[PDB]
Amino acid sequence: PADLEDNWETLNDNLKVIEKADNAAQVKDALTKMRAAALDAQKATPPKLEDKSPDSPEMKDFRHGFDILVGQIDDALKLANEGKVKEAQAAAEQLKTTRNAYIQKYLPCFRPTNITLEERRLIASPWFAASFCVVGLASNLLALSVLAGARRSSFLTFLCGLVLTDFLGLLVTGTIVVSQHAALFEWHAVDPGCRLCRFMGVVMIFFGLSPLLLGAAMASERYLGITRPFSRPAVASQRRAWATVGLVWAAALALGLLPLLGVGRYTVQYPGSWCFLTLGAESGDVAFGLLFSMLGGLSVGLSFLLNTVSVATLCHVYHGMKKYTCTVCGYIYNPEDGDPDNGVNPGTDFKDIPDDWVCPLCGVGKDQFEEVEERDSEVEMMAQALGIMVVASVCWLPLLVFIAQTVLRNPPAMSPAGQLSRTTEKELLIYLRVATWNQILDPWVYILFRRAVLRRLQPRL
Ligand SMILES: CC(C)CCC[C@@H](C)[C@H]1CC[C@H]2[C@@H]3CC=C4C[C@@H](O)CC[C@]4(C)[C@H]3CC[C@]12C
Ligand SMILES: O=C(O)Cc1ccc(CCNS(=O)(=O)c2ccc(Cl)cc2)cc1
Ligand SMILES: [Zn+2]
Repeated sequence: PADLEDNWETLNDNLKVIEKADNAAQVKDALTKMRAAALDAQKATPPKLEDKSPDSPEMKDFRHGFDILVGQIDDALKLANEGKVKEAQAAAEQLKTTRNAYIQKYLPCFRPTNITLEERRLIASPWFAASFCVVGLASNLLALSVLAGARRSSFLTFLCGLVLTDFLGLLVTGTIVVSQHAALFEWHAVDPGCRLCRFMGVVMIFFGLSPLLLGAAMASERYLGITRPFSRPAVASQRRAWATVGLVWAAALALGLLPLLGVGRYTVQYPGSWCFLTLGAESGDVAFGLLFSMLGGLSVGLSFLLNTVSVATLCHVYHGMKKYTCTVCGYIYNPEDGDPDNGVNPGTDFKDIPDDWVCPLCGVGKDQFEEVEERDSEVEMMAQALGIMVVASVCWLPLLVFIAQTVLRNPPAMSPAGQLSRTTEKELLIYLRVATWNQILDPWVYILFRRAVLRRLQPRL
């Protein structure tokens, strides 16, 4: 037999034929192509009903729908065999409604749900979703506005990338989500099929992982720029940074593309306003769930590890005697310590060390040593990098942990039909709603964590 989705397409392809067709020959043939697909789809076992036996009332209630669809196809096929062109055109038109009730709800991306029509009505809020979305977009546009005045840094390139990623994220997902709330989570209304749902899943993983990986990219710019000599050859550094952003996006799209390649699955999630990786126990669902959570988690982890070391370096260096770093191995010459093993007792100013003194780490001369200059720009960026890091810690980590736990749950978290408890269905929505805040708060870390803001909003205290 053929996949329910393949038959679903056949039924649409032919429904579109009958619509534009002018004679009963084309109409009859398109309806003949329909009937076999409906008969084929009846032999199929939807994923939504994997745990049911064929004898099951849930299973025969499914097969009866195809009896009804075939019944209508035959009712229209009788009219096409009558030569009644306009009549057969109309009888096949009502099949659009019929296919939604008997095929569309069993399509792959549709997991089972015990959410009543009543629950959907009150949960449906397009105007609030729109409001939140607009707030998110405005914020991001505001960050880019501020960025436009400020900027050439490798840091700022990633910050721009992260603000731009957040904006498109809120705009593309927001639009889907608002439409769903406007359509009371009835997918067929917006787009019949699993295509929009699958697109939404890829978009979710893309805009999920991207702000996390770019957050980690920023933590690495700070780490290298602070630990290694503060040599900022912009244009090159900005190219290296935009290229990294592009790789970050490519890697984030490539992972969002895995459920399409059969590693994982995109299915509609409670309340029905969005799609995501399926939180199942299936080998793929586990591999993809952990891949996503491990990557986001490691991104936030690595961001913490690096940032603490960069702050540790900024605090040690931006305090005390005039430190000079080796521009070959980064060795920070601390007058405070000296090099007593090489006759430079503690308290020796760099200006007081002889030429016949070499770097105790790499061995290069005093000529290859640069003065460590205190820059408020380095402080401003370190603050924004920590701010971005804390935002991701607070918003993303709960969801990332939740995903990995759900996927690794001792008694399976998901039923064989693909159903989740309404507590886990709610937990995920709450955890996702939290993650949404990272895309709203990242532009504000840039807007607020600035030396000019500190200055203009100083006499408040
Ligand atoms: C130009 C370079 C950098 C590569 C980017 C190509 C992008 C835009 C393309 C290539 C393959 C595309 C995907 C192919 C298949 C599907 C399945 C469909 O149900 C929803 C959209 C979705 C998810 C597409 C989204 C966009 C996509 C990821
Ligand atoms: O309230 C609802 O109806 C449920 C719901 C809320 C918000 C969205 C999309 C939020 N967009 S986002 O902040 O860019 C984002 C967030 C997480 C990821 Cl993994 C990727 C992108 C979807 C569904
Ligand atoms: Zn050195």
